[PDB]
Amino acid sequence: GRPRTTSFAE
Amino acid sequence: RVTMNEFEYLKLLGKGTFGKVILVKEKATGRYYAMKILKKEVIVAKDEVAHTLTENRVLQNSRHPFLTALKYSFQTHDRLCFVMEYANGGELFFHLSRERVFSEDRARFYGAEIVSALDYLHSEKNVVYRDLKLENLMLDKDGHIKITDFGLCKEGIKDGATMKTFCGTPEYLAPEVLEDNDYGRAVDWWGLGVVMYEMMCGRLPFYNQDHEKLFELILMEEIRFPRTLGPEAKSLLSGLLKKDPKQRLGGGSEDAKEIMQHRFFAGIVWQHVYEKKLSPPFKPQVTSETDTRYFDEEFTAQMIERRPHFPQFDYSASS
Ligand SMILES: Clc1c[nH]c2ncnc(N3CCc4[nH]cnc4C3)c12
Ligand SMILES: [Mn+2]
Repeated sequence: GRPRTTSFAE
Repeated sequence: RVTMNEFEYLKLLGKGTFGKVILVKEKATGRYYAMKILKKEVIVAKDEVAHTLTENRVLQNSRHPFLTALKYSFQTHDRLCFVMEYANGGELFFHLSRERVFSEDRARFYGAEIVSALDYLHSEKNVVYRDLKLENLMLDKDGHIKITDFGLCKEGIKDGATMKTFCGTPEYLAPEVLEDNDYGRAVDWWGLGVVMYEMMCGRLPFYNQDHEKLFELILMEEIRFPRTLGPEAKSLLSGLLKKDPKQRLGGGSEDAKEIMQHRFFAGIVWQHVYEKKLSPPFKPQVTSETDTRYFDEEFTAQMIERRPHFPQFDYSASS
């Protein structure tokens, strides 16, 4: 029941 | 010949910073689809153009039972839109947030489908996916995997060729990416390992809320193995989450074929996986084609040069 993650690109 | 007018907009399925996805029905056919709608100006400002073109090509060029099929791509004066198969079963993230863990057999089933898709992207399409995670693994109406969200894919990666972009999702990043090394298609088997670990252990193998301390765990610590985990599952997780990609399961020239061989997958028949002949351990229990009980309430409960032309963005599938 973890928090939702966020995809990224640098 | 497709425009916003060709569809009705029914339920919001998703909305992040670049755009949104809506359950729609096509007026001429009565068929239901998911439409991802991007505002051109926001894509240009947020620097998402090259990601959007990648996603357009990857969808156009891919044909696989566990990859979201593209029906239309079309633009208006201010929007880019993809019309894709609707995955009625929602995100694996949804299911696993409510059930805590999957049985080894259930995890094995999704894992096999994921491996099948990844193997096709790598081998047939020269594509590395890079952002495998629970959030972007959906289930269709029969309960099979659909991979969505191709924007972080790398194209033109043939065999063990390498890449440099620091991209993905923090909690899933492979060590070789964090080391600022050139990295190969084996990053997708690290992702696979993290997904499979979450499925069968009910948490991430490396966890700290703060991305930076998390990265330290990824480079420094060995994974823990709950005592309920069987010896095959243990060995698979340990092989996929090897920190050196050269030592990783799937990290050699055989790529996916090495994972497919692994004893955890014994008596998975890979050709039946592809032909969709394996029995899904979970069938989404929907009333209608518009029942979105497997999607998050936050979204479904909502009521429905700066803007350049994108050359030849338009596409229509057929036979
Ligand atoms: Cl894109 C897309 C194609 N087919 C879909 N069927 C349901 N939902 C979808 N989206 C909404 C939720 C979600 N979660 C992660 N990516 C998505 C995209 C899509
Ligand atoms: Mn985070």
